[PDB]
Amino acid sequence: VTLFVALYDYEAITEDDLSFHKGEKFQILNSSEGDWWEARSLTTGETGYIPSNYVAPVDSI
Amino acid sequence: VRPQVPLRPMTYKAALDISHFLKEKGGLEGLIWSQRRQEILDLWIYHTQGYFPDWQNYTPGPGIRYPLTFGWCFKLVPVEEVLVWRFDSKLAFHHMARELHPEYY
Repeated sequence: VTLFVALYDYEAITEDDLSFHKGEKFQILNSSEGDWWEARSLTTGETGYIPSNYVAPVDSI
Repeated sequence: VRPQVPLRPMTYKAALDISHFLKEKGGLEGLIWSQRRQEILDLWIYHTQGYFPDWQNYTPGPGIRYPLTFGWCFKLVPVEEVLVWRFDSKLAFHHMARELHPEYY
């Protein structure tokens, strides 16, 4: 019910983080606290941690 | 330029993941140490991956310098003080730093 999108590219070094490009969309799996949220890409389908501030609501800008 | 990522605490896993990434890329392996170089690394990592740069430290004293953070698997090796980055998989299984300088823990 709440979808976010890549404002910028990001590329991971750790296997548990999710690499992506700008425009890649995301469903959020874990807003535990860590500003690194768990997310699923709507482009690949893959799941892993991403930096929260790289993504924006599909309702704002 | 893409902006700063959020801060997150280092973990054994992350340390290891990175060790291996930098070995895989080669790059660091066999490069001569320098405060400036190390700062360059610490920056890239802190900005790109959000890990605070207090982790990539090594033991003091003449001879080989062993890493303080468990699972950072690069040591600094004299060559002929004057040191070069050297990878060592054993350092993922052994905390040589703690064995030699347990006063830090």
